[PDB]
Amino acid sequence: EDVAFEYEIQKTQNILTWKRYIEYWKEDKQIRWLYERFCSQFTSIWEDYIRWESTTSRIFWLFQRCLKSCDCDRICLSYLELAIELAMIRHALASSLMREMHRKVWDPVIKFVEEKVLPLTQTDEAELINVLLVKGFIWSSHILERYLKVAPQQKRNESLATLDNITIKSVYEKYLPQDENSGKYLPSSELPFELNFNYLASLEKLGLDNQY
Amino acid sequence: XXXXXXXXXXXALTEFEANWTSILKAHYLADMEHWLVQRRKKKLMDE
Amino acid sequence: KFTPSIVIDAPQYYVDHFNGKYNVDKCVILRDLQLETDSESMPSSLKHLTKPTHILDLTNNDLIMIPDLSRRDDIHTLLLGRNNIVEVDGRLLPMNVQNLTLSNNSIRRFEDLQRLRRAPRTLKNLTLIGNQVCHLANYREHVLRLVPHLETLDFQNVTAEERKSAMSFPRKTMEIMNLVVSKMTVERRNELKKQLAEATSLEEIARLEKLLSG
Repeated sequence: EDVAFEYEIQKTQNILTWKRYIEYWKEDKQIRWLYERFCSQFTSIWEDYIRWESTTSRIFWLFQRCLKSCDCDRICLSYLELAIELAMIRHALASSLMREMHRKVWDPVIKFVEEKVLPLTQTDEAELINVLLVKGFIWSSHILERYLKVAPQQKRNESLATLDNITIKSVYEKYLPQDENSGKYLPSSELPFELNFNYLASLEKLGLDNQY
Repeated sequence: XXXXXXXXXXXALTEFEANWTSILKAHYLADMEHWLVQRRKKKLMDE
Repeated sequence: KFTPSIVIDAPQYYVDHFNGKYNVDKCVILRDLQLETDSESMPSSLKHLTKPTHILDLTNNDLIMIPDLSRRDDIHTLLLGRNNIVEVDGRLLPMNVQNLTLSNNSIRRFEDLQRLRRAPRTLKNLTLIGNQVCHLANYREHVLRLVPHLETLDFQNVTAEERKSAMSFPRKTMEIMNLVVSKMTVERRNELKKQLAEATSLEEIARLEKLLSG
């Protein structure tokens, strides 16, 4: 059978050749090579069909290799980020460089869930006791920091404050008004009180004493 | 929706963080037609 | 494959061969098209064959039987050479056929030809050159026994004593490629061999297959 399929392919017309290749495959290294060659002649739909024929690391590897030479594959990479629930989640975001702005909004579901796990893993008398005892002497932030360049609201900014401290300082500096001659970061009534307290706690955690 | 991220990208210690977070990821044409020519030569060559 | 559409666009013209001067006999050309015998399709296609037809040129196809043209009476000449025919069932030749050609087919035993008994009595000319029953023992003297009143086989005129003796008994495409090589200058053989060794492209294979078949 396959001799006729290969002979037909010599005449080629990419879609007909792909159909003949599928027929030959039905009755997989050679078939994968042929599909890759047809895509090289073309091609994203062929990769999607390859993923459908698959159903796992080799699939995502081929997705990343093809992505370098490249929109549903972005959905596939974001779904892999969902499967990271994990550095490929950031790698998928790097591949989203191609509305135009909707590429950030796929990440906060994973970002909020990561914020649940990592901060959770991290009494009147004892609060003073422990504080007295002390006197004897990061990728998650960057996800939120990238979004908050362009994000719409403070309901996002609430989640950033749960993480870290230099990044939290560094972005809030753009939301705190300057002093007229010192350039000091003053609090504002445009921010709500809890976020001001978070920034205060940032300066306290970094030990930036005079600024605090 | 502001689209101010034009011509820029996301910014390592975060690589080390992601290396630790692996537990967090679990806790939750010419190369063929030549051959065809040779095969056809083989089929013809007997006669 | 044997559609009702390809018989109607079948190229056709008048030819002088049977009378010398006047174009009074009509040929239908169905050659070089790779038609093949379907037991349902074909007899519903050949009922769109034009009338009258005098010469029906079915040469160089993949037929496996005489196509049933039994009831037609216009056709005098019936060319079926270079086809994969097995048996000559004479009842399926046209009523008034005269002149039959079965050269270079796949007929190999005397029980294949045995149904020529039912061919029309007005069949006068036959051709079986290049078959393989052609080579079997005393084949001419056998097939004359089947159709004694015939006038020619393999372009040999049936002489008087032959047909007199007839009454005594009661009492695959690479064929042509070999055929050229069989009939070729030894130096040209030793030149196209080298060319096949020198061969360097698929289109140059196509050119070399022109040379290997004329």
